[PDB]
Amino acid sequence: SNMREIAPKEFVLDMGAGWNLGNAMDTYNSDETAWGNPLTTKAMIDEIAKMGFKTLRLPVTWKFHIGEGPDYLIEANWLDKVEAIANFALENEMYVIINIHHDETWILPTYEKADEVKDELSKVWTQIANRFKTYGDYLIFETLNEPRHKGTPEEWKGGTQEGRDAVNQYHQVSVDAIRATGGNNAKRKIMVSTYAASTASNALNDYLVPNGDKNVIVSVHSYFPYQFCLDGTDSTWGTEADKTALLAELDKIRDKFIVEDNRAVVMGSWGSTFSDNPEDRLAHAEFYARACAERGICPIWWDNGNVDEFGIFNRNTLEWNYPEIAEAIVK
Amino acid sequence: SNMREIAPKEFVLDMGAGWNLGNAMDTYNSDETAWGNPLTTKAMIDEIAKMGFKTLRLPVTWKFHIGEGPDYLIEANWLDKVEAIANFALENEMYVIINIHHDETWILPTYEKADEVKDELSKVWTQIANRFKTYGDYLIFETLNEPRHKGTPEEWKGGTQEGRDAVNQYHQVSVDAIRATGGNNAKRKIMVSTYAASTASNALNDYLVPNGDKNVIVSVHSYFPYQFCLDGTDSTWGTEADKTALLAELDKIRDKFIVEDNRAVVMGSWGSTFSDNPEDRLAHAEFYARACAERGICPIWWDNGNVDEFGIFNRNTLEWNYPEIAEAIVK
Amino acid sequence: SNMREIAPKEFVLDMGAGWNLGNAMDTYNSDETAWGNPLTTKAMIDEIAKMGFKTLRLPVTWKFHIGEGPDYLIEANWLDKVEAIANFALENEMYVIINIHHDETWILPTYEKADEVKDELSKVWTQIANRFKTYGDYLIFETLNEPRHKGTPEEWKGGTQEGRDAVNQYHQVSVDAIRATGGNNAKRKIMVSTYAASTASNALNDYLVPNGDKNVIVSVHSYFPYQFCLDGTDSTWGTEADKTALLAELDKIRDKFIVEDNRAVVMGSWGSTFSDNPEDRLAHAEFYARACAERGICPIWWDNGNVDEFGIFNRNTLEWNYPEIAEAIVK
Ligand SMILES: OC[C@H]1O[C@@H](O[C@H]2[C@H](O)[C@@H](O)[C@H](O[C@H]3[C@H](O)[C@@H](O)[C@@H](O)O[C@@H]3CO)O[C@@H]2CO)[C@H](O)[C@@H](O)[C@@H]1O
Ligand SMILES: OC[C@H]1O[C@@H](O[C@H]2[C@H](O)[C@@H](O)[C@H](O[C@H]3[C@H](O)[C@@H](O)[C@@H](O)O[C@@H]3CO)O[C@@H]2CO)[C@H](O)[C@@H](O)[C@@H]1O
Ligand SMILES: OC[C@H]1O[C@@H](O[C@H]2[C@H](O)[C@@H](O)[C@H](O[C@H]3[C@H](O)[C@@H](O)[C@@H](O)O[C@@H]3CO)O[C@@H]2CO)[C@H](O)[C@@H](O)[C@@H]1O
Ligand SMILES: [Mg+2]
Ligand SMILES: [Mg+2]
Ligand SMILES: [Mg+2]
Repeated sequence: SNMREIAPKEFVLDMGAGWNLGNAMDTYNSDETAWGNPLTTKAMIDEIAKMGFKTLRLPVTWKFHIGEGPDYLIEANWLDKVEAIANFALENEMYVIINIHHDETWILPTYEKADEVKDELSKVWTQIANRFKTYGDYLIFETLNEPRHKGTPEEWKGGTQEGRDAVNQYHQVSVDAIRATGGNNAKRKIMVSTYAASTASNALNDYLVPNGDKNVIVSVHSYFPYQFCLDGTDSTWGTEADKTALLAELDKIRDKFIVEDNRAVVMGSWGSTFSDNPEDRLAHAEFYARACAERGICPIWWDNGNVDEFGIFNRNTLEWNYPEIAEAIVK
Repeated sequence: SNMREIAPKEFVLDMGAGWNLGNAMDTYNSDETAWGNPLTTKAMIDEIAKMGFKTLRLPVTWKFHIGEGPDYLIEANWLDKVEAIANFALENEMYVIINIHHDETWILPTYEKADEVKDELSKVWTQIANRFKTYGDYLIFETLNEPRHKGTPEEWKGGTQEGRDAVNQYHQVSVDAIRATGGNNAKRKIMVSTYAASTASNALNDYLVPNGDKNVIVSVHSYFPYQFCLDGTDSTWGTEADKTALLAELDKIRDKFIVEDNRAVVMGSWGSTFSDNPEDRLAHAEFYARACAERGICPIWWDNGNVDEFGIFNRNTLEWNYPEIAEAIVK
Repeated sequence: SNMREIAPKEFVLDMGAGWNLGNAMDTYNSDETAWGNPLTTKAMIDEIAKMGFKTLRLPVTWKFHIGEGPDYLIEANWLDKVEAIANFALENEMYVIINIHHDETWILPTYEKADEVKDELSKVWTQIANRFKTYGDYLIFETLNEPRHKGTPEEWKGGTQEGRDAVNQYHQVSVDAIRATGGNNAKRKIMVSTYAASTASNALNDYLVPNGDKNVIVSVHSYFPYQFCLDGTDSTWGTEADKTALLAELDKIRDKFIVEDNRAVVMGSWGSTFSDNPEDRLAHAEFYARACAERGICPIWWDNGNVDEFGIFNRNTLEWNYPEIAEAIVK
């Protein structure tokens, strides 16, 4: 229940390294087990903590448990599930990040939809914030995961000018709704993303922190380089050129947010999918996490529980599939 | 004239141990003999090489030999003197470091002065770099000795936030000016310092390598512990606590620059002033150099030519005043 | 249970020649018979003493009998087994060395693990030391067998710089824990190893005796030459080149520890695996032991109880499998 006097820069260093409980509560289905992961237990989270991860990101997709508007009431039972998992992490002395994840179907960033979306978001973030209001500063809110216009040609290229405008407004309404509930929520750290959590120059240039709020942290995701990390079109990593380009991606993030804007940055998702390339994945993970540490950025590995993809921890056995990667990330 | 394909960490190991030609071309007077040292000769430098030092640091104060703006022309004769001394060392197969030394009167790190300073520095480093363009990779440039705001309370405590920002900008302009002259200067190793070459946490945290340039080496100076080394308030050295603390100062340097940032480090100045304690000075020198060698740091002893202070070599007779200290440094 | 005034040099001469009770209490299994040796009896030890061995090395692996943190309690019954075997030897007028053996899984020499490891080691050595506090100076503690980072490329090549640093710290904590229990443990001889008990130049150079404690003896193991002794890739021994090189390995040990450092040295493990080469094994054993005796080094043969490997004594029948080797060692 305690709130410290701690600037975002120092707070993000104290966050250490993080791990995502991916494809669990973020699962796009009313049943959170539908994407192949079991109901999350304390024993799973205990292992994450023991490995040395200081932050748990707890992504949550709310769509299937929001009732009809005008109220848009969140099922109390669904909040109970989120709350229990959060406590598994807080008990382990970990930071916990709770977000709005695969909810883009009702978070459409167009001027036409803005008032409707703002209204629903406002009511939803009000209810999430109210439920977690008494918690201390180890609990962090992240307003929107990768807010964007699904299906459009600019979805993954920093959006349109209109897209970026509406996303800043959606963050505005979400931050205000959280702050307005008062208590610890007046001062709680809040992670605010760029459009789609993109690092493209256009997304960076139109980024706005709501109210210049001094307790807002920047959220970007950078699966760099995407050919290796996401597409599987490249399975090799480690040449000078690989290293130089990654450093240049992280320098662009530092120069803009940290140096020029005096903000802290959480890389709330990154990692590489498995492509029969364990040596390269390890080298990439070690290098990426070290480069983030050098720049004061908190790196949070994306784990979807599937060993053939992003899974480095076996949730069923509680053994690490790729403990080397884990050990490299938390160094 | 040759430039090898050689990473900084390996280059710094090859630098071995170094010795400073202090109070010579760095002398704050139009006459470089005014601080008690003679005009430097090849025979002096031969002895430095014969003793086993592999690196000569050739500090240079340029103030008395720079013309008025807007050109800020460096006297050609002064460049000739620097060049001759450099060749004394290169002929002995030693590395040689050329810098900008006691020039803080026109290198004021304030926002107010930044544009005037950047302009002059750019023009001055352009001229130094052009004169030495054809030299091979045994010749190293160090952009700024101990850049700082003289007189301020934070001068020797890592500066102000403003101080540190202006110093990073000054390094930026200097590195760019060197690189822009092309030739061997495209790939030559450059030593870039923290504010005042300080190892204080603040100076370490705000340090930026211009452009992430991969041929930049970190420069810090650590006269550790200062009470023994500089102030003469303590003349004893060798307890467990003395050793442990020195190891901890060097570990802080390694952990930040070498491990976390993947940079090489030249300790371009360190040593102890004479305080009627030859046994302690020797033990300190042996221990400090060994600890640097074990961490891959190049140690360069500060010698001001005065046997009652930092002088371990007699420049007049070409005999060593304290050969044991020299022999302990070179391993 | 008396403590003599006896310097390490004289103590090591009095230790004579030794034999290891290998693959017994050091066995990496909850059951100490799992590696093919029976429960050790006084009648076995009587034969070791009768043959002329003056020292018994009693290696002990503790892992399977240490309870959970934070106490890390050693099973009293396991200590009783160690104690009984020790007394078998003490009753025979022998020295006995008790160690920590195949316990590298919780003694990981990295900076990351150092605090966790130091804490456990401190508590474990405190309990071993307390159990044996009243014993006289015929009982010797050896802090760590072959401490190292298992699996790494430098495991058997003297470690990394980090490896060696962490091992010196582990020895520091272990020696301090023993000394702090007081009584006879203030003055008991303690054998302190290099990294992996290696004689590689890097392991030798970074070796530190905790506190310069004057009752610490050096522990190194040198299965020289390893091609003959360990790998079985060479089965011949006895040329002048074989002899000259072995003499040079032992001179390197003498020159560093005995002459330059004024320390005593126990070669706590050496020997040769059987390679269908009895005549050569004998010649090697005779020569190696004589060369150790001439240098004041105590040689202790490694015996794993398996006649096809290092076993020269039959523990089941109490007959010697290779009495010639034993006689050559103790001569
Ligand atoms: O296999 C089960 C299920 O997977 C669904 O795809 C998931 C991926 O498994 C998951 O890795 C990915 O995670 C992304 C995360 O949600 C984003 O925030 C961002 O960080 O990028 C991550 C990596 O792409 O999410 C997708 C869903 O978008 C399939 O869609 C589904 O068919 C399948 O059953
Ligand atoms: O006695 C000659 C002259 O000395 C000046 O002091 C010199 C010191 O002799 C010299 O040791 C010192 O060196 C410093 C070096 O320049 C710095 O880069 C850093 O490494 O610290 C060194 C040790 O302090 O420099 C000073 C000059 O600042 C006197 O100022 C002068 O009055 C006197 O005539
Ligand atoms: O007996 C079968 C059992 O043996 C295990 O290997 C043992 C060797 O038998 C033993 O000789 C060897 O001894 C080493 C000693 O422990 C070290 O301190 C050092 O002095 O080197 C000695 C020579 O190697 O230890 C090994 C274990 O590390 C097998 O591992 C096991 O699979 C098998 O069942
Ligand atoms: Mg590739
Ligand atoms: Mg002192
Ligand atoms: Mg042979």
